[PDB]
Amino acid sequence: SLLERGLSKLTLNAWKDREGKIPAGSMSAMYNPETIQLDYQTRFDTEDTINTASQSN
Amino acid sequence: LPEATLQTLSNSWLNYQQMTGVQGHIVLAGTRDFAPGESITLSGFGAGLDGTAMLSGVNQQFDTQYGWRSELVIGLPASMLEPAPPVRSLHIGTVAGFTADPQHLDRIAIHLPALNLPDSLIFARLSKPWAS
Repeated sequence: SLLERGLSKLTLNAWKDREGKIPAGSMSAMYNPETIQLDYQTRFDTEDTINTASQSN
Repeated sequence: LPEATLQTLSNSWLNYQQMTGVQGHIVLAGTRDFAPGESITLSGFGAGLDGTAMLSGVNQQFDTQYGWRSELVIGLPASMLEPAPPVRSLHIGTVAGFTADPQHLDRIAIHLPALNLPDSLIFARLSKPWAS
């Protein structure tokens, strides 16, 4: 919107190092994915104590 | 000759080797009713393990799982069986004045500078080539 109506395909850009100084190739995907999902996961463990009855993890 | 009479040291080594004969542990649950010299007895079991056993120590073991578990200990690990811890070196010492032997030998009272004991005296035996 606000300029024009045309599809923006997603682009897969690849490097060789972490920082991005050395570039590999790149490709833009036809037929956009229709769903993306980002999944988080943070791992906890219940701390144990034999003195008190406070309950944390 | 280690002591005056060797009755007690002969009884003592025979007793410290008996304690290696039966040794193990009884994992109980949580009591302060036991002590390292209590001599408890096992009664309700089969013919293998029934009888009075004398303890050697208690371990308390507080933790999150298992709760509180007063482990009992039976038996003593091992023994060296020396009359005294051996010193196998040659040492030198100076003769210390004169003091008569209360054990009625002819032992000559010396010092040993390996000890830092300038005041106390040590009676020692004298070796002669011939004696007779």
